[PDB]
Formats: sequence, C-alpha cells, structure tokens
Amino acid sequence: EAYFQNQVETATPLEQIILLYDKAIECLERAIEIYDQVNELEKRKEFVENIDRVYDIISALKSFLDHEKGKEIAKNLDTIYTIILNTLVKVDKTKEELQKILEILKDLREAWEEVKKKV
Amino acid sequence: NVDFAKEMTEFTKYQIRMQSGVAMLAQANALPQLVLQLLR
Repeated sequence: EAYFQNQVETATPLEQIILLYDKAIECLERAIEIYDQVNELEKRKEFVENIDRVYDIISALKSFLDHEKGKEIAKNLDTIYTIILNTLVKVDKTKEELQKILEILKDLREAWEEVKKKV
Repeated sequence: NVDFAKEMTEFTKYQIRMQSGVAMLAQANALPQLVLQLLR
C-alpha cells in the first residue's frame, strides 16, 4: 500500500474524503488490535495516538459538512460523526464500541466509493 | 448510541448511494492542506 499523504495532490475532492476514511479505518483497526495490550507502555502510547488521529479525522470530516446544500445527508453525517466523536472521548469506551465504529466507517467508506465510480 | 449511529448508517449509506450529487456537496469540501496533515 502506497503512503496516503502522497496521494493528496492527485486526488479529487471525493478521493480526498475517501483517503481520510482509509486513514481513519487504518488507525481505528490498529487501536482495536492493541486494545488489550495497553498495560505495556508503548502499546498504550500507540493506542492513544491512534484514537487521537481517528478523532482528528472524524472531527475534520464533520467540519467539512455543508448543511445548506447537504440537506439531510449532511444532518445524518453530522449525527453519526458526533456519536463517534463522543464515544472516542469516553474514558471507559470498550473494544466492542470501537469495533462498531469501525463497521460504520467501513460502510460509509464503501458508499463514498460507489459515488466515486459513478463520477 | 453507537448502536444508534449504526442504525443511522444502514440508512445514510443509502442516502449517499442514491443522492450522490447532494452527498458530494454535503461532504467533499476538504481543504487540501488539512487532508495532507491528517494523512501523515
């Protein structure tokens, strides 16, 4: 797999949204993979770095929402992202919670992709 | 909640699939430098 950051400058606006999902899913997958290992110093460092990136990306995607023309898609999107964001800051969030976020991000990413191939 | 979001998404993914044109106006408004930073 190619380094994501290097794809920005050949990416359409929609490909840029997908690249952000790709990155969020990859970080979320890693945080889930090491969730049980967080009593090792490094694994907890890694885990928090990754939840932070997933947060930063999801909070970026929310900030890109056009509620004017986006209409109801915008509003639902905002609603899903806020739940994710609110989960991700839970002190006591669980592995299964993160798994369901992962499932959402993947279903949404695949939608975005379907829209991509129609364009 | 995440269960709620989950239920949303089963619908929302259909909104996007079906209202492409509005999906894009909704979401594809990224500033290129932010994307570059989030992709480090």
